[PDB]
Amino acid sequence: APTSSSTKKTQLQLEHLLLDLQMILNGINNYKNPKLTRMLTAKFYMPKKATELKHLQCLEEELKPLEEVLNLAQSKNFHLRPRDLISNINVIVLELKGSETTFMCEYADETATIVEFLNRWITFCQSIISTLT
Repeated sequence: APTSSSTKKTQLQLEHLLLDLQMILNGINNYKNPKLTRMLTAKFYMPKKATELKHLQCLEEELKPLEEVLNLAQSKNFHLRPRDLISNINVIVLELKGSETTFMCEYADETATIVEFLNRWITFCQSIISTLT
C-alpha cells in the first residue's frame, strides 16, 4: 500500500481510528435506558477545540473518568474485555507523531456527560478528514 508517498495510506491509518472507535464506543452507545440519572457521573471534561491531532492526547486521561461509568456498561454491549483499544488509538496517534508540544489538555466551557466523549473522538476523526480536502 502507498505509505511513504502518503497519497492514500492516510486513509488506512484512518480506518484504524474508526476501527477501534466503532467496534468499541458503538457498544457503549447502546444505553437505551430512560433511567440514566446514575449515568450523569460521566462528567467527562471534553476539550474545547479539537481540529488537530494534538488534542488527541486527552484520550489517555479520559480513560479514568470513563472507567467508573464503564462499570454500569459492563455486561453485554460493551463486553469487549480489552477497553484499552481506545487507549491504543491514543498510542497510534503518538506513534504517528505526537511531537514536541507542551500543551496541557485545556478542557473548559462546561462539563459533559457520556454522550459528549462518544461524539467527541468519533466526530474528531470524521471531522478532521472532511477539512483535509
